[PDB]
Amino acid sequence: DQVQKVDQYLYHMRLSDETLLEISKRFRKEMEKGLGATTHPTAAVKMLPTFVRSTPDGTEHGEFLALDLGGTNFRVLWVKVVEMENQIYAIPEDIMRGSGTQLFDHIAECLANFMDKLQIKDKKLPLGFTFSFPCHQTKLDESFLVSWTKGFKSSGVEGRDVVALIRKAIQRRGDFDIDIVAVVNDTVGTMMTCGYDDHNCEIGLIVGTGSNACYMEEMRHIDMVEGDEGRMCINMEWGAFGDDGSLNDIRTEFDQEIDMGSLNPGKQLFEKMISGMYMGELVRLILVKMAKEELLFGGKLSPELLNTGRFETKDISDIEGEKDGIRKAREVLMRLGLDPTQEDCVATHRICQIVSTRSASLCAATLAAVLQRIKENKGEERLRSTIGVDGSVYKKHPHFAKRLHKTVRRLVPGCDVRFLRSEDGSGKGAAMVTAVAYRLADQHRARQKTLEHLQLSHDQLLEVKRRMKVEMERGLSKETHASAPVKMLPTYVCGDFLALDLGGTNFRVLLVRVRGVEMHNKIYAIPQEVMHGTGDELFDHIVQCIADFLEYMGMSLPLGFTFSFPCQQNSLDESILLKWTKGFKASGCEGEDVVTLLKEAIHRRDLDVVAVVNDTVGTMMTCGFEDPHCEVGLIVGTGSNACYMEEMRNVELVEGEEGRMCVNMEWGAFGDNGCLDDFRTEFDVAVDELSLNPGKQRFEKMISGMYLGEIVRNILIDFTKRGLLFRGRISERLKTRGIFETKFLSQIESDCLALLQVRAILQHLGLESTCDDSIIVKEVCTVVARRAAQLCGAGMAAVVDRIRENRGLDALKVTVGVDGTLYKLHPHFAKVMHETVKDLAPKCDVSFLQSEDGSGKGAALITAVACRIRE
Amino acid sequence: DQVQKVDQYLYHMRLSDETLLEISKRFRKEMEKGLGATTHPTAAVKMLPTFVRSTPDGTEHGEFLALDLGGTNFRVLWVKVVEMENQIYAIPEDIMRGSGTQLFDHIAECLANFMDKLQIKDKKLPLGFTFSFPCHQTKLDESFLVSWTKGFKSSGVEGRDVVALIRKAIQRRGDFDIDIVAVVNDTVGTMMTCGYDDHNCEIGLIVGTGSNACYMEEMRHIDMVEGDEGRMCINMEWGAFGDDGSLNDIRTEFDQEIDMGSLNPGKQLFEKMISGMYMGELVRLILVKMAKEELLFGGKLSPELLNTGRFETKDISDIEGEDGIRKAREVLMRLGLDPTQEDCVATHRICQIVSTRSASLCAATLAAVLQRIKENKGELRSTIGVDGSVYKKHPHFAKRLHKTVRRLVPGCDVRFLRSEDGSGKGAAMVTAVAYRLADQHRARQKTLEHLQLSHDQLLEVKRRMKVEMERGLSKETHASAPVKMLPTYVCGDFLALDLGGTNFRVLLVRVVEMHNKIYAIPQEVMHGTGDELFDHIVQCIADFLEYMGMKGVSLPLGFTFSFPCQQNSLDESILLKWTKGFKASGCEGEDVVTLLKEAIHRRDVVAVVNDTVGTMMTCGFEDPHCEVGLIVGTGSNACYMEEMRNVELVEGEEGRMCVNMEWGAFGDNGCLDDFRTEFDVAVDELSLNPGKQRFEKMISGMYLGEIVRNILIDFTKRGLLFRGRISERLKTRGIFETKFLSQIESDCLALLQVRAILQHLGLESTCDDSIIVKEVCTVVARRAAQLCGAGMAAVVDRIRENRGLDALKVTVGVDGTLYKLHPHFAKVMHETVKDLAPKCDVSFLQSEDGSGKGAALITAVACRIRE
Ligand SMILES: O=P(O)(O)OC[C@H]1O[C@@H](O)[C@H](O)[C@@H](O)[C@@H]1O
Ligand SMILES: O=P(O)(O)OC[C@H]1O[C@@H](O)[C@H](O)[C@@H](O)[C@@H]1O
Ligand SMILES: O=P(O)(O)OC[C@H]1O[C@@H](O)[C@H](O)[C@@H](O)[C@@H]1O
Ligand SMILES: O=P(O)(O)OC[C@H]1O[C@@H](O)[C@H](O)[C@@H](O)[C@@H]1O
Ligand SMILES: OC[C@H]1O[C@H](O)[C@H](O)[C@@H](O)[C@@H]1O
Ligand SMILES: OC[C@H]1O[C@H](O)[C@H](O)[C@@H](O)[C@@H]1O
Ligand SMILES: OC[C@H]1O[C@H](O)[C@H](O)[C@@H](O)[C@@H]1O
Ligand SMILES: OC[C@H]1O[C@H](O)[C@H](O)[C@@H](O)[C@@H]1O
Repeated sequence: DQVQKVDQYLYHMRLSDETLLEISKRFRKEMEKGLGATTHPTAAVKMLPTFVRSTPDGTEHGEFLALDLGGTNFRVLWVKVVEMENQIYAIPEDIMRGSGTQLFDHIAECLANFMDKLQIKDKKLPLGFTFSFPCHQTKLDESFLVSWTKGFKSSGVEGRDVVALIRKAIQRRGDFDIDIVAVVNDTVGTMMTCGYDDHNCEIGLIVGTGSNACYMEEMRHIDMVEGDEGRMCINMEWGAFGDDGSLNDIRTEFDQEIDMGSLNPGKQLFEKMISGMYMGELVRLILVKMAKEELLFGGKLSPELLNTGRFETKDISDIEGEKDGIRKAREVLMRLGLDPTQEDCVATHRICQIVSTRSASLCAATLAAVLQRIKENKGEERLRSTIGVDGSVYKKHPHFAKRLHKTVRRLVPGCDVRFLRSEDGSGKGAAMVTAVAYRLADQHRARQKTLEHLQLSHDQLLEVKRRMKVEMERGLSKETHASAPVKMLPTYVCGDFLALDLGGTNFRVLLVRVRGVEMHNKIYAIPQEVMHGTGDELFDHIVQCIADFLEYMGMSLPLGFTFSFPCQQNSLDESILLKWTKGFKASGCEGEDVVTLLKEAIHRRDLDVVAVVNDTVGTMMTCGFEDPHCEVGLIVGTGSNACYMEEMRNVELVEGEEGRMCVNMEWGAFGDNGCLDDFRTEFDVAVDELSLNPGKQRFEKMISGMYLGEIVRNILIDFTKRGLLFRGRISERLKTRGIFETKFLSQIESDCLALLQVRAILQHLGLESTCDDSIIVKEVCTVVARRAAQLCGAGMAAVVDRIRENRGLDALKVTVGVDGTLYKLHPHFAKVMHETVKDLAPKCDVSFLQSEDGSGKGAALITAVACRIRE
Repeated sequence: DQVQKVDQYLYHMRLSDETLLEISKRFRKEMEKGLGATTHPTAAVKMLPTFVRSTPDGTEHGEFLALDLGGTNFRVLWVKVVEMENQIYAIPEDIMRGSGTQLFDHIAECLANFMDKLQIKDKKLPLGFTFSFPCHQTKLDESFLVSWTKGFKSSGVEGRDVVALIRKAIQRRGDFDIDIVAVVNDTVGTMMTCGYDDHNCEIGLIVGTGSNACYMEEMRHIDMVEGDEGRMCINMEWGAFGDDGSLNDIRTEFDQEIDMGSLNPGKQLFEKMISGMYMGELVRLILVKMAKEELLFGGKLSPELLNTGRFETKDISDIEGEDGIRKAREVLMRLGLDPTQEDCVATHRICQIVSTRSASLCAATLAAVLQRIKENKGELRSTIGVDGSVYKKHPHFAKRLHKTVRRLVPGCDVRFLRSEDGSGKGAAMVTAVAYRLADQHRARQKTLEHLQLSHDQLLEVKRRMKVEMERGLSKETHASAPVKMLPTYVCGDFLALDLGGTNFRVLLVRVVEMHNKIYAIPQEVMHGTGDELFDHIVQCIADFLEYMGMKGVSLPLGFTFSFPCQQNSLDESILLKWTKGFKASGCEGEDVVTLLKEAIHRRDVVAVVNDTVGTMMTCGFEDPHCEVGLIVGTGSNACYMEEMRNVELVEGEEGRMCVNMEWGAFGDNGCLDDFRTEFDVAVDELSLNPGKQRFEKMISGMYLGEIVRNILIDFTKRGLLFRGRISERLKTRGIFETKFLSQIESDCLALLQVRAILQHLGLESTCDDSIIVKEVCTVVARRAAQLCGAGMAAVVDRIRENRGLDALKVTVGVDGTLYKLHPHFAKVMHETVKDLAPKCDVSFLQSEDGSGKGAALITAVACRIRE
């Protein structure tokens, strides 16, 4: 009778499965639009990342404060991991629509109140803050309010970080303090409260003052967060669906008018059709219109019926739920100053049903789109999913839940789906999220506490420079030379040619035609066998290489031998190998004169071995050919070392106090006496002790390409076994030596790269790493290479200020010729070191010329000098 | 039958289609590795963008110089559109391998000389620079050398912009100058010289000193370039295929030894198996091994044979193409050998195997290129442009390739087109385009310069406002004045109305508690009659009281009426003119209180205030120093507290009165026409109120988008945007709403996002289109902000001078959707006020509650007067 004419009147608020399924297809399209990098800014449904990546583990423990803000009751809670305590606090409408300062002032006063009450005012606890509004966050411990919704409207919060505003409020008091703050939306918090009981909970649903839902989406579909691994909770903010007009064929004149009367007009239009803040008024407006048209109350209207907000959603609930539902309808209408007729009262009851059945069916529509998406993500033929729910409408309306459960299960019949009702509220799930924020905060702090040991301050680097300086004196003084770590070895450096370059990445033989300088070469591999074997086999091979090269070259010539190891030179052509370094370990060579060994090996098969030089010395000469001022050699490659022009007065191991001689410092051994043990870490010790030459080349082991990877690797390994990286499992391939080679350290730290890019390279090296594992590894490397650069820089600082003090000069212009694969591949080493020298040696103007022709050119030039000498 | 003894020994050098197919599957994977943003950094095949989006067009014309560098012959050319003239110049081996400076001086010299040859030295011509090496570029007119390859090794060039280096070379001369330089790989130039002849040319191949190919790829697959519209030529740099060891089961021990003796060890590993620089030496290394194992020449080995580079690629070519075996004898003999007729048979076969693997390796990677182009299109009729010594000169290389590849990709109609003019022709074509783009950009900039105002220009606008402010305040001049300086007569529970902004509101203000409801004003009413409008207004007022639960109760009402009104008192205001979009009949010239009262009769108006004035008061409720009101929304206007002795239209010289400036009409006497552009004129002349509100029309949110749109239309029809296509949607008034203008200019948006916003508006845009649109909006909103600042600067300095102060501290209350939505307007105006009015310390307070609050507060101070 009345029932069937209300249904014809409100025909367009009674929604078929056909239109419901259409609505959910549109919503789906809005989900994708919101998640896409390029369409997201134009998206009504914002699909906001939350950085909640999982439901609880069960490993969460701790004591927490919480706040629950945005629903019908503002609540301050205390949670232990579950023991909970809470108290509801009132927020006056004038504060709800006052200044942010006022708002957060209030929250902070309430919080203080509660801490006193529980007697914890002096504890500094972490805080799980449920903030039921759309927020921009790039991590758990921040959230920038995008927009207020519902009945909030404080000036100056929108665009600001609610964690900062609340801290600032607290610190305007001094009363108390808090630790880390994690911020979750209420949908997220509710998912987390429920997933605490059923870890399969993947959706969070709120039907209360407003309506919204989050869900767990695949990271590969979340364009706005770098990463493709696993899932992350997306707060959809679905209340703003249709804010672009997408549901105008669904919206009626009554929704339009609710909108015209709203605090946030134009906005949250889907919500305005569903949520409890709006439902009662929707029904007041349907009644008012019907009464103006003379279809109810015989065309009469009280002023209470016309007065906004007078018909409550509580009244919808009550009317639809009381056993005398007609009598309850009558009771409400009489509080509105009417005398309705049994007929009127059946119409009123029926509008309540129509209004609230649409609310349930709209949610069903969009929920059905989210379940379909989740079904496609899992790949599975029919799906299993748990939705966690809170809110006054779902909890208190007598039928909403049922209608929702039914409508959904019909719209998606290939779904198995359990609805869990939240009993404890969002604060619990918000404590679970802060469990993790805290953990992550703590692990980070632990990682940088370790990496702080590998960071040196200006003053530590002045001290490293000073120590280098007293070690330089020690090895130059003949009185102390035998006992010195830094040997400061006299080099005796004061046509067509052959050259050898032995001891870096490549062994080359070279033809160096001087007239300018024309250079040829061939690289010759030295097999692991020969390299591990006897002096005879090595030099046999060297000679075999020379012979091949002469044929290759279509050709007996004078020879400059670049031999990049510590040698005692008694003259330019007698060099005795003190010890092998780097990776060389051939027998019957140390303590022998390598020219003899070479000559012996040539006899077996002749040539004119005129000079033997270190790579530093060869590189200095290659570079000084371009530049009068080049007085120093530096190598930063496989090993590291430096030579420079010392004064003969200071070179006590060579008779003569006039003129100059180049000194090969062999600085890699700096620290072999203990003189750097306060700067050395447990990782430097591990690299040293597990090396071929333990207790030796300690400086170089902190600097050079052969060793950094191993500093890094030993660190990464330490972190993982402390649970701070790689989910705590030590890949048997991280147990593997030498994986972190100069190329894959210089790449990882390139700053033209983005993070997935860096992740690409780590992936590519055969270590399986998340974007989180990869920012760590990248920092561990940046740190190890920065220290290397700076130590090298402090060593060099020592060298330039020495040359300057040796000449009594007040300032020094000088060039340093440089080579080595680390120096020339690594994005920052070169600059960090040049910067370090600039800071630590102010009275020196050092220029670093990178060698483009290798040591073999400069070796050719000292041989050519030696030759002209002996003629 | 050495022929079969050779094949079993050189077995891993004879490639079955099974291993060519694998190679191509691998190469396709490396193609996708290099194109992908996350994997590009570590891709061995770099897949480098060239910024060539198209083969020639017939639209190319001009006189270009050209350089051709990195092949066997360095050339300088002159191209006119085709007439060509060229000269080859030697680059010595010590210069090729000397220093950057030295290499570039030499190129500068040879250029200078060529210009003397052709007598064309006075000229400043653009130049197409074919530079045959891997280069990073983000535009046609730059190229940063990634790495030397082949025989080059000049220091101080890797990492630098070869256009910058060549420029420093020429100015170190002074001898001459050049215009715009565009740089292309030689694959790209070779694709482009053939594309002039055949416009279906989509690949560019080079098999010569080195080997490399480029192709037209879909922009949607080029992650490394922002955009997905159309295509772009990608310089694959496939010579480096295998550099990460991805071909180490194909590569042999000879390929390894070639690499150990090369200038660039470990790089260009795929090239080293193919190209001419390497093929002769490859064959020599095979002869030298076989001889050593006593398999040829009875193991008797000459020094020539053992000497690097004595077996040339010309020797391979000659042998395969002349009696194969008498030519091999002759060559082997020249290398000091004494060959049997069997040795001569091996040698000739070795040559075949090595030159056939070369062609086959190319076919395999080229197969994959064609499959990819197939998929892109959706079906395959492609032309390949080719060049390089090995292809041009060697007898069977081309045919081996055409066969191997046409066999490898069966569903394909692939014309191979040999280039006879060389890269320079196609590089001049690309340069034609670079020049054009430079020119179009220069035209656009020149236009927008008209909307950019200097500090001095803005001081002049401030000054001119100052004089119109005086003009309007004075009784002797006020009837002439465009800036009207209207006296406002501003010195429990209330109603308010808020009319003339984006939303019409009725309010209940409880003295502060505020409620409101928006009511729509349909087009019927908007362009209807005064009677219908006020009837509507009164229907809404009546609705509101019911809604607010006080039906028919008579409250004192504050009417915010956002139009120029002569106020004879607070409760008597005569509408001078409609502005913005209002147009109801029989209203202008009438007392809006009377028209209100009348429509009430058909079913207590204490005060009528402008929105600037209500906003001044809404804001002053919380800040004593707020004595100015500003609106930048649909329109723009300001009001402020004047000294009664300055207000000549009101008798009295004591105290202060608010003056509603109605500054939107500044310029209606012609006083800004030197700052007004053709697009301002157009916006005015197609407005409802032509000739009126001219200042406002350069500032406010109803108009700014129409100025933008007009600039975009002018650019478009001038060929400078949207491919000169005037999208029909572009012709739709009002599309550039304030929310979109604000969004477009956000510093958060990547460019693909800006573009996405425009396609949402309904405008088809390339990323390059979006660059231009964002800038035009940026320039227009910046001028708007700045003009507003010049205006406010006048007003605040005025309040100071009026009180003989030397420093003023003052708040401005502000409202309007442009002011509050736009990312930079607020800031840019505040800055401008700061710069133009330095003796004043101006704070701007944003109204949170709308004009209605202020209007109700004025009313409450009215209701006080009369008690
Ligand atoms: O608006 P209502 O009915 O209070 O429902 C939503 C609220 O429900 C509460 O149970 C939760 O703790 C809140 O986080 C949530 O916002
Ligand atoms: O150890 P690396 O990386 O190969 O670099 C150092 C070597 O670099 C080469 O460039 C020099 O020619 C060698 O003399 C030197 O030993
Ligand atoms: O290296 P080659 O054999 O000269 O072949 C490739 C060259 O061929 C020429 O014809 C082109 O004009 C050059 O741009 C290109 O470098
Ligand atoms: O034209 P807009 O953008 O709506 O802004 C101006 C309007 O802003 C409203 O907020 C004010 O209350 C009105 O009085 C004013 O006219
Ligand atoms: O409180 C329930 C929902 O209300 C509104 O939709 C809010 O904007 C949203 O953040 C929240 O989840
Ligand atoms: O390769 C550079 C350096 O490596 C090692 O440290 C050698 O000991 C040293 O002599 C050499 O200069
Ligand atoms: O000249 C042919 C090719 O030679 C080398 O491979 C260059 O790296 C490449 O850029 C060029 O196209
Ligand atoms: O709304 C702001 C301004 O818009 C228009 O310029 C009106 O002329 C003016 O009265 C108003 O203050």
